[PDB]
Amino acid sequence: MDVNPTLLFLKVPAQNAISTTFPYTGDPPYSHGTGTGYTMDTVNRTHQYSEKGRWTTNTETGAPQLNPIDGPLPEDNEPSGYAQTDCVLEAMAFLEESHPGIFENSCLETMEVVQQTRVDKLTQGRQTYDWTLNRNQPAATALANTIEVFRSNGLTANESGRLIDFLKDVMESMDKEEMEITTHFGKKKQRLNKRSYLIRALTLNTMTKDAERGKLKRRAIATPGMQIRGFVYFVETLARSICEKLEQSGLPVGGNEKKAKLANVVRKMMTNSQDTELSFTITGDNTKWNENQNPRMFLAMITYITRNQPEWFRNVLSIAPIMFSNKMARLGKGYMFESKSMKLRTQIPAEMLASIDLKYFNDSTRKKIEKIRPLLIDGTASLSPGMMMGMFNMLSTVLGVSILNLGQKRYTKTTYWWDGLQSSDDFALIVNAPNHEGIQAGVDRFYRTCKLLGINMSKKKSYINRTGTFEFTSFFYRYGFVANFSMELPSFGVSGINESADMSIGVTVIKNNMINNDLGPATAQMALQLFIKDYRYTYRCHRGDTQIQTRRSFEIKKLWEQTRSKAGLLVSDGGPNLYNIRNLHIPEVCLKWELMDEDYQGRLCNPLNPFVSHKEMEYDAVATTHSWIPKRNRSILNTSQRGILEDEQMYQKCCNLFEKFFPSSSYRRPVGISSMVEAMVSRARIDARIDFESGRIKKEEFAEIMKICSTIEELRRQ
Amino acid sequence: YSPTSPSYSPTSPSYSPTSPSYSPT
Amino acid sequence: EITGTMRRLADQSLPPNFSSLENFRAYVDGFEPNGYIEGKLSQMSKEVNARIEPFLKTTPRPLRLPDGPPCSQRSKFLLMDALKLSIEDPSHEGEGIPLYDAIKCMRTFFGWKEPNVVKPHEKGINPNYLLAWKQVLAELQDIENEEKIPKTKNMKKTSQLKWALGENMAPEKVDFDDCKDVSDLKQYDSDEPELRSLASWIQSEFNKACELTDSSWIELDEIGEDVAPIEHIASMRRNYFTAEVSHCRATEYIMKGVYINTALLNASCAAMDDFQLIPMISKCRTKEGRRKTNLYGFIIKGRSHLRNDTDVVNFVSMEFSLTDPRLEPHKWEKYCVLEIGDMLLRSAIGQVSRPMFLYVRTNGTSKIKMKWGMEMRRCLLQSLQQIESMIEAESSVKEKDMTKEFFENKSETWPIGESPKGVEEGSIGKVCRTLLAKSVFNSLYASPQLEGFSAESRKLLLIVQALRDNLEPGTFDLGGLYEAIEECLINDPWVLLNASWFNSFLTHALR
Amino acid sequence: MERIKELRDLMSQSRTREILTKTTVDHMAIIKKYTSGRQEKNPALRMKWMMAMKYPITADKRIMEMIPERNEQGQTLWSKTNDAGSDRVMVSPLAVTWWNRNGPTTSAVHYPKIYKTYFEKVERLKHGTFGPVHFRNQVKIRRRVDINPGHADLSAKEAQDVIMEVVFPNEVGARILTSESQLTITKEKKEELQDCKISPLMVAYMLERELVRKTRFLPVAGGTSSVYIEVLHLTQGTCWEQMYTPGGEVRNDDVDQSLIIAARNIVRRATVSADPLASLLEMCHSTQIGGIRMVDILRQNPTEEQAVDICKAAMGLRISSSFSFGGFTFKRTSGSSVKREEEVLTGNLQTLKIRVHEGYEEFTMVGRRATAILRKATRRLIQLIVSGRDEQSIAEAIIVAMVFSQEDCMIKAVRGDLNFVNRANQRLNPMHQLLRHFQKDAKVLFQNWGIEPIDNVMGMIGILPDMTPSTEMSMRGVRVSKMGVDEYSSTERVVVSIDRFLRVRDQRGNVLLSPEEVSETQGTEKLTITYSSSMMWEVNGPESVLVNTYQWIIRNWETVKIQWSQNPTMLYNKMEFEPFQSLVPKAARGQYSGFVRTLFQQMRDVLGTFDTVQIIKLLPFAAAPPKQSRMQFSSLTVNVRGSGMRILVRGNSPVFNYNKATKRLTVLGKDAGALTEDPDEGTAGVESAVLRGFLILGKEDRRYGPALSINELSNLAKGEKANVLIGQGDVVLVMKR
RNA sequence: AGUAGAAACAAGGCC
RNA sequence: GGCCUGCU
Repeated sequence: MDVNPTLLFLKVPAQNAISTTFPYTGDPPYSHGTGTGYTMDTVNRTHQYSEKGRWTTNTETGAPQLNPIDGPLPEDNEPSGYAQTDCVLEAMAFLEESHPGIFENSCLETMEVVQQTRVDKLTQGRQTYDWTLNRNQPAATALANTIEVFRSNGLTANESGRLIDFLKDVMESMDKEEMEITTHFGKKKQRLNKRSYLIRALTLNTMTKDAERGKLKRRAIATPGMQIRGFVYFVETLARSICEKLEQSGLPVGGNEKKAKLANVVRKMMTNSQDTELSFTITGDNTKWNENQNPRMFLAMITYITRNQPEWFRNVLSIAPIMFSNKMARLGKGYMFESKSMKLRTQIPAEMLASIDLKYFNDSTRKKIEKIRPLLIDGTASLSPGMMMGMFNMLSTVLGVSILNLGQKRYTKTTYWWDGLQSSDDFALIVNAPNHEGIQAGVDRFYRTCKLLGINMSKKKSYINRTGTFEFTSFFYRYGFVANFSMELPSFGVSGINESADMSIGVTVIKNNMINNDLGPATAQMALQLFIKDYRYTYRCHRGDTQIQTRRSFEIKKLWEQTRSKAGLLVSDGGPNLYNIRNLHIPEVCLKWELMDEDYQGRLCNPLNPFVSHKEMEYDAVATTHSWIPKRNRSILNTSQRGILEDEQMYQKCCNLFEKFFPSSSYRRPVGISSMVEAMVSRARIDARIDFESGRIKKEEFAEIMKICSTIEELRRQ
Repeated sequence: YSPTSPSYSPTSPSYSPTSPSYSPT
Repeated sequence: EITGTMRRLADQSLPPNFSSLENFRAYVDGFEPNGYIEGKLSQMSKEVNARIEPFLKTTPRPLRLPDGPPCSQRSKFLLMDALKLSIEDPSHEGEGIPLYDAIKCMRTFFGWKEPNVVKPHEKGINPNYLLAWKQVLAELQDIENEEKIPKTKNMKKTSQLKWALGENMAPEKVDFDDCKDVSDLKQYDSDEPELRSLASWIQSEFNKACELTDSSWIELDEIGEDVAPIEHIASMRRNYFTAEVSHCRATEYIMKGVYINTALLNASCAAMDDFQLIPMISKCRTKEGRRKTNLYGFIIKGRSHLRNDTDVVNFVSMEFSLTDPRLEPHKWEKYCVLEIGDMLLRSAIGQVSRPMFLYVRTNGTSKIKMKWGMEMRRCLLQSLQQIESMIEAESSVKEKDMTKEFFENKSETWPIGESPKGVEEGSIGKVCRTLLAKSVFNSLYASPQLEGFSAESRKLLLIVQALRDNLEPGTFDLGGLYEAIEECLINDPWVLLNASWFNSFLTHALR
Repeated sequence: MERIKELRDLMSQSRTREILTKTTVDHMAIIKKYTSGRQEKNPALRMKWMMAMKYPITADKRIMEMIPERNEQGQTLWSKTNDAGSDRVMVSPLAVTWWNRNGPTTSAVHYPKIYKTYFEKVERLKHGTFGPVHFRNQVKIRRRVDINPGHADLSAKEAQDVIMEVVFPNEVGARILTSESQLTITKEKKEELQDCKISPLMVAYMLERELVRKTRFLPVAGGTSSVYIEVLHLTQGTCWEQMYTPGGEVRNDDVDQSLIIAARNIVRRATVSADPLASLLEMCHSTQIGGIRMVDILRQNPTEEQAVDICKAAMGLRISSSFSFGGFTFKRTSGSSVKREEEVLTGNLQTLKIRVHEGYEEFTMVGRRATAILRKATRRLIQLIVSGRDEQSIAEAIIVAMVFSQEDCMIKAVRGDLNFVNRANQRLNPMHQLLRHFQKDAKVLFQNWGIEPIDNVMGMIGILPDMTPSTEMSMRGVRVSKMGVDEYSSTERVVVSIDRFLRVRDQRGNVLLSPEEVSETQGTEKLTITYSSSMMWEVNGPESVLVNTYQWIIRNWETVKIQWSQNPTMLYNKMEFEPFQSLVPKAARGQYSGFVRTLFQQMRDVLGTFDTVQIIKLLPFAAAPPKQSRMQFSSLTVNVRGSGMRILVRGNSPVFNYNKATKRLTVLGKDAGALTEDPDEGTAGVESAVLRGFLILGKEDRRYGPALSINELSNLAKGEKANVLIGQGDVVLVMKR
């Protein structure tokens, strides 16, 4: 017998045993080098789905740009980026008519948000490209550098603390005659003329995407600069506000709410239909979603949403698509060469691709360079006619929801009609009709309308079958959603934060999978045992009874011997495991409280210990000595950016002192626009005053503190 | 519970190729 | 407000026929729907359509497997041909010094001969492999003669290990200013992987990786005492599962992989500049409960200055085996088999005296492959969750637990495997073992091709299932789906085997 | 004081002064998060690869002086090398374990207070009681629930303001609390923290966690009470299910909500039942909620609800009054009335006989989501005021009042097929059928009622047919209002009769309840509904064989209690314990028998020891022939579904639990008789029938050493006291004989 | 050689 | 040979 797992589907319906076909147990494919081979391909393809568009030449950045909007209607099924503005506005207007007052309320909420938001919100972000070093720096570091340069160069309106003030600074910067920065290499002053700074503000940094499941070919993902971050934030806020009010938009909610919405839609469509009507669920998928959402359509949507709103709000919302329409996509790391005969290798920056000869490359990269060269300007390529990756998923989902709404049988004016649920890049459409040709006509109408709006259905990944069985972004549905457990498999291992955090996170993951993904009792117990085994093997915290020999075993054994109630030690200190199917919701240290020795209990959770980091998926945690934090890579030391570490040290010292002065700074972010020294001195003076008025402080101490504050103020004023 | 695969062939193979005996034991 | 450069950019970010942002806003504000969509639909070409092509029992066709030289083994350790020099030892899991355990196991087989090559590498310097094995054996003798056994042993940097582990191989890094006129300067070779065809050995390996052994390869720790009745039912069912899965050989492969990757990671994170010597070890309980420790072979980690999570640490892997390479030579393409000894095993006939072989090869693994090999124990979770789902689904219909009769009565069986007589049914135990073996092989032979094929074939599998449920499926472009699926099958043995299984399933289904 | 000294020292330098002066308070967040080290993309890989190195942990500088350089063996615990961008030094986990085994001690007595939510969770779990596990399909509907067991009913922003005021009085800012409830909770918290030595940040975090309410989307089916949702992973499965009763704040609100929903469901099912009275009685006697039986709560908690009152009356206990109509609760307050047995026609020309009432009368309507007050006369409405919450609530109240008025303006509005027969072919009440017809929409009743003038007194708002207030002309008699509550809560529970089809009646002859009033809404229970019914004993399940056996010995306790003492061998060799013995496995029958007989014998020997539960529990195991033995048992297995249900010698179990409050015994979720109070019950804390050759003197004491275990007690000897851990993790003292 | 697959590793920077 | 880095 030749065992054949796939033959199991002759009996088990595919949906039920669908977890078998998810190879999520092996290392995901990882990009092994430079993302400059995929970025050029993305640029070329984006310019190839819109070549019939209207070329032009931007008069500020001085780079060619493509304008496909209102282009010739597509004549073949191939992807087309020729969105029609009239059709987009019709979709939006019908969406507003079907949902009266959606845009007005969304604009009100966003006006409140934009008037209220602070500059600190830009720190809560992932890697961003900071335009002052031409590298990728964390969000906070990039924001700090940008604010430093703005203050140095005369822009200071962001000191008010509101985000919109920083945006005003950003806009006023682009008009500055010549910016200058003081980057190190002892430091030099590099001056950027108007055009250079403008091109650097609009530039996008592109890096290859890593750890992608379900694709054979690597993609490219881009991260926006720091000037475009705030406008994108406001636009995303508006789009989320709009989507939260749409029953057919699944993007702004979690998995379970997606399940609820999709089940509701299926029940509404299939059940309400009479016996004679047919039904058909299209589990489709859009192809080249990003390479066709032209930002000018986003500007049209933003202008139609913000009708009858204050001009300032309209402008601050519209600035984002205006900046994205002129974006330049920084190529990337640049290719690398080798010499088999001479036995050496060289690295060429991506900047010199415009000037380097084509005698080095392959037969494909040579064509890619030959085709991308016209668009290059100062080491970056114009990428006007498309997006790079998301950054507007909410608004794109709004567009998808509008096109889904456009077939409510009030706009179809025909027997057939459709609806469904839209999540950016993924849709499920449910057609109805009185005969099969009706379904055919409905599908054709939907496809053509989507093509007009500039979004293409993928015909090689979509099938239409009688309602019931269907799929949606990996939530398979067979007369009721079936839980596939292979998607959440990667979460079971030790997360890797620290000991207590790892224990809490693992037990919480097991509990959640028992709740949602229908993990059985016995399987939950085996997952618990395997997690404990992995956790012990990773943290060297074996049970103590064992004769394991490791770098940490000696004093784990010593502590085990010392203790009296050995059944109370934390699993991190070699204690027994006491979890089961009924204790998964109780944090470990709270679980063994009754069984703990007084001495060990006191030593364990001692605030004086130097390991707790004063805190930092929602995993229920308890402060304990096992909450230490891991080190950092320390790889900067070799580079020329050694001085940044001194900046970090000084900033931490100052912020710790401020924390000392203002107790609430740690809990709630400190607001205000008074310099730090002035705030500290004022607080000290008022504290001394109130203490002397009624308290411990006496006249001598009051005089000493007041004179110290006076000399501090004198030192400040110098 | 002791697993018992009908294709067991516990006497079919003269010796397990991977885990033999070699040693006098 | 918007002024200056921002306004001059905004005036250039409008549909083609508009000139200024203010005019565009005035147009949009005065916009009112007047049947533009319905007017452009008719104007659009009628060639743009979404014709539904019905999917019928005859529509699907077998996948087009590639053609080329047969594929060869690529796993980091021999799976089917893995000898074990064992010695009874009352120790658990990690107890004991691996070097001492390895030398003790080596001191049990007395048939060592003078090694010689019996299947050269066809691309290497095989004498180097022979000298590497000689050096490893001499080094084991050396450590044995010493008073104390060091925790880890660093091999001497000789020419043989230097070549086998690829030292000084990397071209020297240089700036482009001077290395510009070099005649042979090119771009790094980046071409499609060489095509290779499906061999017969992978099916046999997957067959052997589902049988029930006579040992216990996994021994899990205790769990909190059970109180609630659910805990008792779960404990009974878990006893069943851990009995039906601890004896599978796929679990032996799991433990081998976990140990090898853990040892390699720990050794490469500490001795980043010396050639260590990491013997392979695995421990199990015999049928009578006696503990054992096993020794498959040895690993010799090379210089391992890993920076990115894709770099390569070369380790020459020396493994014992009893299978003569001159039976499936197309499978041992990258090894350098040697003949080291002559065992005298006892069988149903008694003494047989087969020769023993050493499968030496170079190899490499990155810092991400090592992590995902250390995390290989999730295969058990995947397979057991599937089995639990099936058992609970059946037991829901009949208001009582069904696990006992499922595992013992040899009750309702599932179609697993394919024999000349047709499809052969298998009990729930064999289904569990087969799913576990599938997960283990997914972990061992992971690659991009597997991901792409898995997705593009799940699509077609769902289409076929919809057909088999009389749901009247329909596809817009099936040929494109088939072309996407066939693009993933290039040279990976596991992906080719999966495609073969899918063809067999399509044959049996729809018929 | 030292704060300003440190500030002066810091500003003394140039770079520190520059950063101090240039940066404003707003940029503090940016400066705090300013760091070069980026976040980990793959935390698991980095952690697995980091613990291999030496010194993979960073600790404050104080480690330098608080922990030695090396431990006893000589393994470095910390290294003077500094971290990347901080003064923190690098240490190895050896340092953490060295702290744990040798670090400075402390009094952690305040730790339970700071983390009070988690310890309250453990407290609930420890005192919880389990029940039988049922295999049955679960309709896992997805809805939003509350995951915080003790949410204090505050928004996130309001909770943050309360925390800041409580822990940071000066930093509260411009915000001032408004709701009196906020002030009350603030005072309650402030009184209990008048002197707390833990850091303010920890107190603030604790208050935030235990005040803010959290909601998550879960696939729950049965429960939704925050206490039940906490253990959702234990009482809900794809096919299996379990009854769980959390050991916590059995709040009257949750109990009464569960009672109301259970009453609704039982009434709805009884409506279709062939014999609703008998079936309802048996099912009420055959079900419980939250571990407490329905009868106990019903006789205990007074709760006004149509279904609840129906259950109360069904048992024959004291029953309420204040007749109800259309799901609303009417209380007359003036006037007499007599029926007339008259005949009339409709607008659809259908003829019908009805009973119209006499006299002028006022009524006090009550309901679930509305309220009203009515004055009327014979066939004629006089006035109607309404107090609904939503507009459709006022519409419901108004249509109910119009139907109650019996006016011809309503009779000449009935249009369509309204057949007064039920699914069971039972003629239906006319009033309820009209009231159900006018609940789709009562447009015709509005355009056919009439119009009158108004004095425009009080500035009252006008009525709406279809949302059109008319402040000078309006419906006749009908008014608009919005009270807070009805006149008063009624004061009299009446006596009643019931027909077979559950048509409740009063002493006079009027109608009081019916299966058509049971609102209809399908709510979700808070506490698990132990709707025992199909959950049964087949024709003879354990709920039969076993559950029943215990019931027999309960009923015959009066002669078993004295046969147990004199001639007990004729009680064990009895024809009633033979079906039980077929379940005990054949290998462990005589061992159990010898064990139990020695238990009972030494329970007879020493005086002052008598527990009726032990005798009632362990007798079916002493039936068998006795095989002697030397070992001991913590439980006793009985084969129920090829599964060994364990009956615990010491204490209660999910299979055998005796409530000490209501004195009921409970087998497998089925009542098995009330148990009576023997005056010779030794209430001395001693238990002579748990261990074989040992007594149990009481609770633990730390003098006689650590807790020995059950299977290591033969080491002891004569008179050797000791400690033993047995039962559900409980330590006790024992003494040999 | 080897890992690996549309581009890389098979050590890198500085004195 | 010495220093420094193992996501910069």
